[PDB]
Amino acid sequence: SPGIWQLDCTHLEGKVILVAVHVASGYIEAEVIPAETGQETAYFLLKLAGRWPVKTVHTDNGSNFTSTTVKAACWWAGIKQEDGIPYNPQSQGVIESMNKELKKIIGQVRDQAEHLKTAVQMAVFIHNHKRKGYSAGERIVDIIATDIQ
Amino acid sequence: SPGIWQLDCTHLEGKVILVAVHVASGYIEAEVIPAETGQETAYFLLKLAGRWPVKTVHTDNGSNFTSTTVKAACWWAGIKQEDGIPYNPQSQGVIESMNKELKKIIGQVRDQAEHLKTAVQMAVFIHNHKRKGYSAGERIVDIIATDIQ
Ligand SMILES: COc1ccc(CNC(=O)c2ccccc2CN(C)Cc2ccc3c(c2C(=O)O)OC[C@H](CCC(=O)O)O3)cc1
Ligand SMILES: COc1ccc(CNC(=O)c2ccccc2CN(C)Cc2ccc3c(c2C(=O)O)OC[C@H](CCC(=O)O)O3)cc1
Ligand SMILES: [Cl-]
Repeated sequence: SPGIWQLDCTHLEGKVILVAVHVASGYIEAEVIPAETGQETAYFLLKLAGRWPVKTVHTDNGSNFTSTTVKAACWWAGIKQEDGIPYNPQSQGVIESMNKELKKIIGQVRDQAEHLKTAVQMAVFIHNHKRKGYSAGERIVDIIATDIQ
Repeated sequence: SPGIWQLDCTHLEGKVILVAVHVASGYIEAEVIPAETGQETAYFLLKLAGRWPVKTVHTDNGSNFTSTTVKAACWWAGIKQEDGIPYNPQSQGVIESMNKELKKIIGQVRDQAEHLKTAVQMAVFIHNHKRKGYSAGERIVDIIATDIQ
């Protein structure tokens, strides 16, 4: 579970926000892309896996699971690519809630930047630093450090 | 110590590679940009600080130290913006060596992608996972986790 991430794609302002959630901590990375292609998704995962020890990614949809470019990225980065079937129905609700939370934060910062990508990164910052009391950022580091040790 | 980062800018293929190094661990994040403007640098720092607990950034040059956009991002993200004067002359050699290491890795992967940005992210991955025996990625997590506890 320290190495398990879940992809999530949401929409805003006619653009796509691609999110990777670290399941055990709720920590996230996100980017704005024009559309969710296999190439965009592959590049995003390459970035993520160079930054955190990504063992497994539950893809966000069947097209990214199928994509040979995505599978090639997962091969490259040593990632086990898996489906995102919510065998635990709670997975669904957690992601849905996270998307609503993220959109709320983006609205709260939206006027502090011209470009959506800027607001999304501000939203990533606020989400990861929010104490719920540890933050998601604190949680992911402790989880992973415990695993190293 | 756990919160201190150093910016570093290097060039390849007529493009700019912007790097942030976590001083204590040698862990890096990097991006390819067309040119190193205050705005690009500001956006890069906002991204970094949403992802790791960035307390202090030593800027890579005087233009980024001066830039009001960069100062505004550091204000936004709660980052202490500092100069990058190598009061310890070893700082300067470490960065030069890091740039040469990264360019070497980029050369080793260059034929595995059309776009330089892809090769740079592959280089980030290889650099952070390389056991020197712990990796830079292991070290940053352990350093920050020790600080949390
Ligand atoms: C990480 O994924 C992979 C990493 C490595 C491989 C194995 N190598 C090859 O198959 C290969 C080799 C040589 C030339 C072209 C290719 C095929 N390419 C398509 C690889 C590629 C993918 C995503 C990208 C790329 C590029 C690129 O060639 O640079 O460029 C930037 C965009 C940016 C996001 C966007 O613009 O959508 O993401 C496959 C996937
Ligand atoms: C992160 O730094 C800051 C974040 C926030 C502030 C306070 N808010 C404002 O001053 C503000 C408010 C409203 C409209 C425009 C602005 C002024 N902007 C210039 C802010 C901005 C900076 C860098 C960017 C931006 C944008 C943007 O407006 O979205 O957009 C993407 C590019 C991507 C990199 C590149 O393309 O160079 O980086 C300052 C710096
Ligand atoms: Cl954080």
